[PDB]
Amino acid sequence: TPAFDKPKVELHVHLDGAIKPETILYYGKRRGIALPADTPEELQNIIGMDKPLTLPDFLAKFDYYMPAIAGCRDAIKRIAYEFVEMKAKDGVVYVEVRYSPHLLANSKVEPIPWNQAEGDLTPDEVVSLVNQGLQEGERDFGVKVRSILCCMRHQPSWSSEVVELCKKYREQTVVAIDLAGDETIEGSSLFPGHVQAYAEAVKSGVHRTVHAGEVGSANVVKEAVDTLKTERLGHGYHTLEDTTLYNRLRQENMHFEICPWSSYLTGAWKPDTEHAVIRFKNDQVNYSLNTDDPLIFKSTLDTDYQMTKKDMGFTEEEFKRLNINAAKSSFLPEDEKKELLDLLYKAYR
Ligand SMILES: C[C@H](O)[C@@H](CCOc1ccc2ccccc2c1)n1cnc(C(N)=O)c1
Ligand SMILES: [Zn+2]
Repeated sequence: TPAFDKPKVELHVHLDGAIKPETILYYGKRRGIALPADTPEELQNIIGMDKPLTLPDFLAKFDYYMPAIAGCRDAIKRIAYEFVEMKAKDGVVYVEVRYSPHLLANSKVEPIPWNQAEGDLTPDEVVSLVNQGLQEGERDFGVKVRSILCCMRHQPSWSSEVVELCKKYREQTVVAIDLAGDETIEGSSLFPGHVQAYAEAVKSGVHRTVHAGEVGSANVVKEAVDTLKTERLGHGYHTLEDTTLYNRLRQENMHFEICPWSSYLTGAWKPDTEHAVIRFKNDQVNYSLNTDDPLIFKSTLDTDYQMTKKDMGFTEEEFKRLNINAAKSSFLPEDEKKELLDLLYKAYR
């Protein structure tokens, strides 16, 4: 089978989109959750998509399974730990993982998410656990792992606590900020809570990535770059609809976090169309290949790779190239990027 049986780097995957179904059951059946069903095959098949959906229809999934994990300490710990594992079975050697800690919390968080009750798990505490899990999972599985904390676009009130967590826990495991969920709310890239957050990030040396351009216009991408000063774009596919912006982003070596399979499944790409990634490759962009949410997309990294291999003509040399871009564009300190990259090169020859 495997499309590209070599070392990979991955930079765009959500923790809470990367949970074993079996451990969602464990925790609902534990805590008393109630769930679309009670067998893992079923379970995947319902939080699995295989069809674009409305945003409603898509967020309701997070509504079922998140309350099995959010608020539980052994759960936060365990999903982080199990994820590292998943990724080693993918052949990843370095991953950045992102998530929102407020969306695992059930205390000093307002509004409390997921219809949860309060409870004694705070946002800060969540990231302690997660990274505990990533670390020991690093130790045992052999993947080198960092984490990215996510502001949410509809909730600029969390954004500076997001920033501060990143500073508080930086270089183990947290290496950067993200901005996530729902691009389409008007002006949200320019919400003062987000833009003071990303400026604080610049001020404190934390790395920036932003969602922009999976579902929003090229205007949102230009917001990510010019106002929030991102160093990388999550997805970025709509930047193609504005060509000076595409021209300038290709020329400041801007990194795109591509997610092929994520984008058919979501509708972000219409499948009658040049997939963004083939153009991106034709133009020699800086990009990665990425999973986004394997639970939801019924995926693995090899899924992504199979797609671009079988239907987009890609090729092991690009595969090698793009993973080398991922390593160059990682949020590691340079002494360790270079260590990442020298591993990759050796492996690639
Ligand atoms: C960032 C977190 O790690 C988490 C957030 C889950 O809850 C949400 C909440 C609101 C949203 C509104 C629009 C789009 C996605 C949303 C995801 N998450 C997981 N995957 C995604 C995604 N694919 O967009 C976002
Ligand atoms: Zn994402």
